[PDB]
Amino acid sequence: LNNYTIKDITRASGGFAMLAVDQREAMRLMFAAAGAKTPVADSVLTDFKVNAAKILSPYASAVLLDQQFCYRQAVEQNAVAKSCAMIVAADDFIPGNGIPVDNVVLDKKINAQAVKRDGAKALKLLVLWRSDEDAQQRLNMVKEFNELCHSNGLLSIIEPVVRPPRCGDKFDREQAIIDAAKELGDSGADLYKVEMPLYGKGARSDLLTASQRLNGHINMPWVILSSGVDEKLFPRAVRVAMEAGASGFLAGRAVWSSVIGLPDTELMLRDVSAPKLQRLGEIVDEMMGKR
Amino acid sequence: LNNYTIKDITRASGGFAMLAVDQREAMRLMFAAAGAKTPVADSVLTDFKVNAAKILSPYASAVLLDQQFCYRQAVEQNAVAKSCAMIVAADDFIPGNGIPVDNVVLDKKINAQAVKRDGAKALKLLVLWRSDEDAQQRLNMVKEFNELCHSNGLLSIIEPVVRPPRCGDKFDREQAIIDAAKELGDSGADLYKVEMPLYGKGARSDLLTASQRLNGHINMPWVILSSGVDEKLFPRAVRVAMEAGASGFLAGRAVWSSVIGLPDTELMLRDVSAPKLQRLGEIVDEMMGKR
Ligand SMILES: [Br-]
Ligand SMILES: [Br-]
Ligand SMILES: [Br-]
Ligand SMILES: [Br-]
Ligand SMILES: [Br-]
Ligand SMILES: [Br-]
Ligand SMILES: [Br-]
Ligand SMILES: [Br-]
Ligand SMILES: [Br-]
Ligand SMILES: [Br-]
Ligand SMILES: [Br-]
Ligand SMILES: [Br-]
Ligand SMILES: [Br-]
Ligand SMILES: [Br-]
Ligand SMILES: [Br-]
Ligand SMILES: [Br-]
Ligand SMILES: [Br-]
Ligand SMILES: [Br-]
Repeated sequence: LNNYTIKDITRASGGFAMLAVDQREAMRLMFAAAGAKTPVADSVLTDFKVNAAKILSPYASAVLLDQQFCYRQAVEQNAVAKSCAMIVAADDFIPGNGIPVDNVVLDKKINAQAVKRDGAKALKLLVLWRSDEDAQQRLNMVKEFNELCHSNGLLSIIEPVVRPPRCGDKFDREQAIIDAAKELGDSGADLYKVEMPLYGKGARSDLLTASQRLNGHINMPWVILSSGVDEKLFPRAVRVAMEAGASGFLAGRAVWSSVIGLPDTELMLRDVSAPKLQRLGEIVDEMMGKR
Repeated sequence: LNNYTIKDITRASGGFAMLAVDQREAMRLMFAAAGAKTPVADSVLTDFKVNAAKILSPYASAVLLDQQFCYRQAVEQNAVAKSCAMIVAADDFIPGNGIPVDNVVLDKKINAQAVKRDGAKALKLLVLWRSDEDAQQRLNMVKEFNELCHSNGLLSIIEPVVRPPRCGDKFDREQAIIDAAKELGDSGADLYKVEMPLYGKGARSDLLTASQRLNGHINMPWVILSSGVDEKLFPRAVRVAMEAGASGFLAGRAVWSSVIGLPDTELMLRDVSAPKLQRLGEIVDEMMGKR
């Protein structure tokens, strides 16, 4: 049957506490930047990816994985905890202008029937937002992606991400975030995954105001991602976001990026990354309690 | 009565999981370095100190405080958790050659009877170790300090800390650590608080060997401090130390130094520092279990 429910990727409290490890070339660069020998082999990425999944998934309500480096491997090695659900990335990242994801399309070599058969409950689509690029073209992609999910009994998660325009120098990140939300905040996906306004920096009140503003333009449950926010400021970001209407997080770097390049990865993941994710889940439970 | 027992500063498992917030001028400099406005007022130090104590002491088996900035205040405001015991610093730090603690003596304006009356269970003495300074002079100080404690029913904690020599350029930190231990590792204190060899860096086996070597020269329970060790590598340092004979930690910077200078201190202490201390206590419990 093609019945799907948001309940399958939330905690008992109804909040979202989810782990993202689907980063690709972006992770190879992190490993390079931490002083791992180059060129960094693919097996280093899948090793770290499946380790992160097995050590951290006990603490997440879902985990987001990519076919390219660790989807096969995680099911093979039953790396995902029983209590944690599985999101599969359905975006094909295209490099350009010297960055690894300059453009994004829907991944055609994704078999939602296969993936559903392996216990997946949801797919995710990154959507690059540019002020001088066609909004209708974005919306179409999201629509195609929503059907791919829903017709297969899967949830639909979109991730609008704000980039400067192709021709021009007018780029106000904050406004762009809000403009993307106006556009895509009611596109009929099941979940909106969004950047944190002001990088979670500054004063709590200015943040609450910005997160409130944002929440106004999202007509579906939403969560914040950690990219851009310092890991120390992310716990607060989640509190403010949820006080403003957000229902949780879907975070990666703020959980495990600090550990890249250090000796004894499994121990590092256990002693450094795990207490952070644990705390974050405690926090969402606390905020759902306040509703 | 002047009966004292190590059990009063350990967890149920018998391991030491202790919190140090007695840093003085050294902390003012941290606040300065994090971009707090200057000159940094004393009240900023006691504010942070008592906040750290009230938020973190629930997770520690003891907490080390200083008269200068927060001993009065912590008792006044019942800042120390019931389950956590109280160590009071009994060292008078003397600045020199451009550093805030160039030399250390026993603090004479310490009333052990007063302090015991407020529920204190132990005192701590930093001992600066220099290869070209008189060992007998150090030992004497420790002896005086041991009596001050024991005659008042208090435990005795010493903290030998390794410094380069006054005249000369021959300084091998690792050897110095071991030489200090040879000298002071059987001085009749109740606890030895020591720097981590190799800054907790490198390969696990090289560390285990160095920690084993060290343990050989300490004839009392010992614990490691976090100064010098990156906070991410401290959880491992504790595992290796205890696998080598150490019974726990007495750490500060690796718990709370990252949070200095950030907005919303009480929240930062709760969301960032607390999960780290919690983990560390979990780790000592795990290692005592292995004995
Ligand atoms: Br749960
Ligand atoms: Br590379
Ligand atoms: Br790995
Ligand atoms: Br859960
Ligand atoms: Br990129
Ligand atoms: Br814009
Ligand atoms: Br900030
Ligand atoms: Br709150
Ligand atoms: Br490991
Ligand atoms: Br305990
Ligand atoms: Br200052
Ligand atoms: Br404070
Ligand atoms: Br305890
Ligand atoms: Br100093
Ligand atoms: Br030496
Ligand atoms: Br290292
Ligand atoms: Br171990
Ligand atoms: Br606060």
